[PDB]
Amino acid sequence: KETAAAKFERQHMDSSTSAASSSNYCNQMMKSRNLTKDRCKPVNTFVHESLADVQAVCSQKNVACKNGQTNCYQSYSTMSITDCRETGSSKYPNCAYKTTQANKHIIVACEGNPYVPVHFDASV
Ligand SMILES: O=c1[nH]c(=O)n(Cc2cn([C@@H]3O[C@@H](CO)[C@H](O)[C@H]3O)nn2)cc1F
Repeated sequence: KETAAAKFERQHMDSSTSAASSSNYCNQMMKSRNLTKDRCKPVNTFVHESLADVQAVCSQKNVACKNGQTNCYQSYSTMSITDCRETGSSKYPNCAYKTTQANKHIIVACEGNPYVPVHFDASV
């Protein structure tokens, strides 16, 4: 079975590309990471940094999570990311997404031993 840490990697890690993300990126990636299986997942962010760099965020700036929990951490440096946002004309099973590349600080929730990211909270 898939751990929460593995699910975070599946949903949010894309170290293989720098940012290059074509206009096609989200359409392809949302499908290939299985985020369009039961529905069109409305919003999702991929991080283009090393797993080590993202894991390191769990010992960086402690900040409040959007849900009010206290286990969120904001990266000290900006990171290359791609936001995927479902288009208005997207209809399941043919999920369509607008691909937006950016460089922003990420905020992730961390849990467990070892203490690793389990949720992507926000980018600022
Ligand atoms: O800028 C964002 N980018 C973004 O990807 N999200 C959603 C998200 C949360 N999660 C966490 O992991 C999922 C594992 O099931 C949960 O829905 C959530 O805790 N995954 N995607 C929210 C943002 F504001």
